Amino acid sequence: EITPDLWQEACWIVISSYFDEKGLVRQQLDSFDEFIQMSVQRIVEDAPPIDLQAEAQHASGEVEEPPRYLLKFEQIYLSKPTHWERDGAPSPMMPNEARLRNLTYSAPLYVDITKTVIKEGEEQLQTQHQKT
Amino acid sequence: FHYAGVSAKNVTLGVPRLKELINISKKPKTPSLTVFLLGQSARDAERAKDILCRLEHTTLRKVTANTAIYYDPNPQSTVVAEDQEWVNVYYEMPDFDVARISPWLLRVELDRKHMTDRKLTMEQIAEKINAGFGDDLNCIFNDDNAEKLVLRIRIMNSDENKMQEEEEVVDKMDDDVFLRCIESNMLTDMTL
Amino acid sequence: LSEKDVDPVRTTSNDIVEIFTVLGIEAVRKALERELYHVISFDGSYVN
Amino acid sequence: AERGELDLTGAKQNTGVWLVKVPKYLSQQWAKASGRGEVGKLRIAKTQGRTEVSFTLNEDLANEHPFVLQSVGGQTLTVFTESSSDKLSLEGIVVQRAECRPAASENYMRLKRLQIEESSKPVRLSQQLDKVVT
Amino acid sequence: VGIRFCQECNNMLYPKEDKENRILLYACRNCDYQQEADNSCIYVNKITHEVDELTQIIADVSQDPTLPRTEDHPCQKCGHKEAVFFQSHSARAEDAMRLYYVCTAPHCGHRWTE
Amino acid sequence: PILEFLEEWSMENLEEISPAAIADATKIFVNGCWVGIHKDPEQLMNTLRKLRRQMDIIVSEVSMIRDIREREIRIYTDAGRICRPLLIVEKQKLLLKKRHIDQLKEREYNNYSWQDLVASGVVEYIDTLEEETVMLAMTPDDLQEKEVAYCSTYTHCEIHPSMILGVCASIIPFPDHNQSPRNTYQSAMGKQAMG
Amino acid sequence: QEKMATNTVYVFAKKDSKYAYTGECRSCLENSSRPTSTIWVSMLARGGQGAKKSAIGQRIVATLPYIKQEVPIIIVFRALGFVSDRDILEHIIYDFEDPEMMEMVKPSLDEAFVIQEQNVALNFIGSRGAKPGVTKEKRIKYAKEVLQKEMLPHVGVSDFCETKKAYFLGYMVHRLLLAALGRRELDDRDHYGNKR
Amino acid sequence: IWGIGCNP
Amino acid sequence: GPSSQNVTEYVVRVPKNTTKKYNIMAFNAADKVNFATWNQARLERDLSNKKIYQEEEMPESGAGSEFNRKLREEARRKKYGIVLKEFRPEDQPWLLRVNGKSGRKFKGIKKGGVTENTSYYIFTQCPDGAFEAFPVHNWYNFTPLARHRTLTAEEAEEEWERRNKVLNHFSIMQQR
Ligand SMILES: [Zn+2]
Ligand SMILES: [Zn+2]
Repeated sequence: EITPDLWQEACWIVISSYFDEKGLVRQQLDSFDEFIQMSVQRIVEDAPPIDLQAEAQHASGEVEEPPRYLLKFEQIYLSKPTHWERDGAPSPMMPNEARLRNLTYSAPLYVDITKTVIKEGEEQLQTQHQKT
Repeated sequence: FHYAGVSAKNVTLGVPRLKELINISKKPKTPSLTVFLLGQSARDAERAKDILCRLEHTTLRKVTANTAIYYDPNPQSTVVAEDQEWVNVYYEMPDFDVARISPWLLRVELDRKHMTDRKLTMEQIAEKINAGFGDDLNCIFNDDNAEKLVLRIRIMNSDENKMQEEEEVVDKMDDDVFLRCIESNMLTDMTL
Repeated sequence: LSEKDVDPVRTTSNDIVEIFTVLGIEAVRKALERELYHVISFDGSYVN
Repeated sequence: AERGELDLTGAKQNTGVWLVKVPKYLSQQWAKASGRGEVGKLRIAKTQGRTEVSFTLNEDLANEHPFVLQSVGGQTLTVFTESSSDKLSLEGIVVQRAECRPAASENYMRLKRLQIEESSKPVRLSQQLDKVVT
Repeated sequence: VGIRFCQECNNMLYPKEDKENRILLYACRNCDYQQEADNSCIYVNKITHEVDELTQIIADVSQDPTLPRTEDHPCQKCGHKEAVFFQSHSARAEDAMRLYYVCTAPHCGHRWTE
Repeated sequence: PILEFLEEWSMENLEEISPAAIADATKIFVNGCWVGIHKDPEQLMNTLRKLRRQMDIIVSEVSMIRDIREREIRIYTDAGRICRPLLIVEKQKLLLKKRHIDQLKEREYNNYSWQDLVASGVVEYIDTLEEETVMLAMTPDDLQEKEVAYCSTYTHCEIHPSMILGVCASIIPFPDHNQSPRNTYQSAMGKQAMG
Repeated sequence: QEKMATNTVYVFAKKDSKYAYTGECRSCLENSSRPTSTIWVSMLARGGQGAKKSAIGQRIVATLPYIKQEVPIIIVFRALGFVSDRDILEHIIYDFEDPEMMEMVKPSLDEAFVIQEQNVALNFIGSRGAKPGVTKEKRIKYAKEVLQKEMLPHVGVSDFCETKKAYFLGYMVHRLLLAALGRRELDDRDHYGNKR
Repeated sequence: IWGIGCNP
Repeated sequence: GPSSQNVTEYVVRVPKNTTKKYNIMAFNAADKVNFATWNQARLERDLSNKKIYQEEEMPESGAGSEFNRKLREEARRKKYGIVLKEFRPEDQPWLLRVNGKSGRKFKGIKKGGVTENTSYYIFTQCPDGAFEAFPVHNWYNFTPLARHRTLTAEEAEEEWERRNKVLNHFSIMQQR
């Protein structure tokens, strides 16, 4: 099944397959897709949770009385590119419209945030904010 | 890059040489000197070779095959088997033995190819080393008939005695470290 | 130059600073002319 | 005799122990029940000048593991235990090291791929949202 | 030549001479252990550094696809015809274009220079 | 995944390694971290390459390099490595055969594409560091076929030598018949053409 | 934008620099976070001449990140916790049989023979650190933090990873010594394997 | 592009 | 005899829980560790937090801020950094002192690399004749410290200033 002296056809057939599957600019597109799909979410998760507490508020017995607020970001979501008009009504933004009206082609970025309140009342409440 | 092999020397030419001359740089990239021979030395290649040897810097490191630092408590013991014969000959009528003998020994082997190429002499090297370090170094040299050229060096016999009643406990570099420093200095700056 | 069987008259170094320290300012005038002429005429070009 | 004293009786008796590196599927199978007192049988067959070590998986557990020995002369190993009563003790000195290897070559890679997928489940990725959140 | 590490402190032993006995002793500065030196050589420097590269060559290099191979030079040890041949491949090798042949075939591992 | 597989395939970890044993064994670096040593390098190298060509655990972009003289195996999963696809040669025969080009020729209504070629093991992506360990043939038929012996151990083959050129230099006709600075100048002039 | 490869050991020779051979490694924490921190292991040239300096000859020094002054390498190994000279050389020299490499390591061991305590070495690193150090306790903890995180992050950043860092540092030294001996060729910056 | 003595 | 063809097969037992946890104690071969001289030993968690973490906040903590000044002092110290870490012994290295101070001292450090894909078990002989397997809770590599005179840090700094020690170092060590 070897291909002797038919190689000029075969090599350009395999080259054509390469260029059909993978375009000329595939590197830029693939790298950006990696950014959005993985890197953004990993950057969100890598960031340490936010820990906040009051500075001995009320000057009472203060046995850990100041509440502790803990925020943890999760599950980043991206919408399709969208342009909000002067009316404030969201609408999809076609690329050519962005070119003509000098708009910026951008997509909304949403993160789920979980907020926990620890007031040393023996109860901790973990409210969740969806798609902030 | 596009000079010729006729020059047979590194030569700076073109824009960089123009900059060197224009700026009168203290250090040229390739300092060179053309020496014209006076008389018969120009006519005969061998005499020109003699002048070349006179004009080219030569150090002990260039002519030294290898150096080894040994500890030999007794010169007569001759820890190296090879040096037994000539050490025995030298110590049949020993010189400077009355002062003392330093136990640490520096043994230097000189490549015969380099020695004959520069036309150096074992006695000449011994004299130069003796003059450079005065009496602080005692040198023993083989005859040229010996297949391996060996030079044996020991610390000063007077220094080994210290010739001092107090003797000072400073004990700077002891003798082995001092011998290593001597070896490095000899190799780098002998200027034979 | 001091070494025996080396011609003192014709021996020359390419370094102009050495020529100045050893032979003098006039010698450097001539030596600098020679070196510049060498860099100019290596390609075969001619400058008056 | 003190709290920090180490009971070196195991060292004095020169008790010999064997160290083995075993895979996660085997350990997890053992940990599934972990209380039945039985996980398998270790069979060692010796010949004139060659010895082979093998472990058989329990039939209930499954619903051959050859052992490869390693030289222990390059490093001396001992086993010590910290009792819940704060009485440290030494069990013995390691005299042999072994490794447990899977029998299946290709189909085992399928289980490895399943394990990789299970470990990749906690990994979270950016999610595409069709409609902008209001 | 070789560096000996003391048992007591696991540190380098430096040469030292006992004046009383005129005996060379390798003694650590940190610990008092002293050992008589059999070699009796402190420092050896080979300025020529004419060290054979046959020892340095690894027998594994025979597996390399990129290395040239000759069947012209047979192996001395086993007679295998194939033998990858390569130059010094070493900096500070001075000026040597000698070919350090390595016999192919499993486990022969023979290195010869012609 | 590569680290897990390496642990499976008899790679002793640096922590468990006796310092004396390192001298005689190859060091395995993954993304520039010295994971451990392996006593038998060639078997591991062949297994890693088989896995990559089957695309099981090692992704196609992952590059394995073995420096035989320095006893080091380096595996890079890092981003930004530049790679080019090359045909694979086993023995002295190209792995690409007439059946593959027949499936590719009817690329429509056969759903056979470059990804299928990569998965089949006919082609492979090779970065420069791995290029240093690869014997390549410019033209398959000429160099693979037996002749006066130059190399009998070709491991990869170029798909076509004209692919070394870029986008602008590819529009030059008969580039090999020109002086090199002129091809460079045409690359710049083509960007400024009108169309 | 082209950049030199991270998480790799490259040995170069710089004529102008006092170091005859310099080996650099630029380390990034798996690209997850933090700027890339470069740690250099260099060998001083034998050109410098002195009664002690000529005897020692080439002496290895390391330019740890965020420490202003060059630190002798044996001190870094002791700071990591490997006090014994034999163990340091075990990490640096993989086979003790070869005499030349041990000869190369000997001078640096002699230079650091004053410090034989891990805590003292940590204090010395802190004291010569660029950031000011008020007390010995503070200096020791600060230098320990620098070794744990700033230096060679890719090998490890936490989890008691001193052994891994010691082995990789010893690998850098081993490659530098091989380059000095001439057994390995000096790396080339232009190779596109290095240029991510 | 010619030789070592010529031009590149 | 039977030794040339003996076949031994034993049952394997893995108890769900053991009162004493199992660890690995690894000594380097070059150390030449010998247990014959180990008449007594002391293994305990380290206190190096004395030098770098705790009781280092002794004097400034108990200086005597009170009232609003106490509130401000505590809050100021806390917000200045990120609350200094105190003793959490279970996550600290181990110190071994064999035969008291006279004998050698070793330091064990937990193996940082976790065995997420590996487990280690120990087989011990028992009268019932069945092997028992116990998981390895932790791995420790112990390295000795010489029982020799240690240079003082201040003296070490003074000596290092004279990096060019032309005089013999051994005599310097003897002087100390
Ligand atoms: Zn000692
Ligand atoms: Zn053979």
